[PDB]
Formats: sequence, C-alpha cells, structure tokens
Amino acid sequence: ADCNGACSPFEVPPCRSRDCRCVPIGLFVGFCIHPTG
Repeated sequence: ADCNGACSPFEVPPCRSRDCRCVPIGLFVGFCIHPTG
C-alpha cells in the first residue's frame, strides 16, 4: 500500500508519498490516497 488510510496535515508528508495527497474531509480526520501519475 502506498498512500492510503487516514491522512494528516499536522503530519508531513501526510502519508509518505509527495505524488499522493491527503484528503481531509472529516471535520476531524482526513484520508490518504495514491492516485495514478
């Protein structure tokens, strides 16, 4: 698994891959994802 699970802003990288992005939607949490590049 590359960029998945929960993502954090306080954290950086938010997941571990810069090509991936953190999607904070939970008013209290976000989630990591690794789209195709």
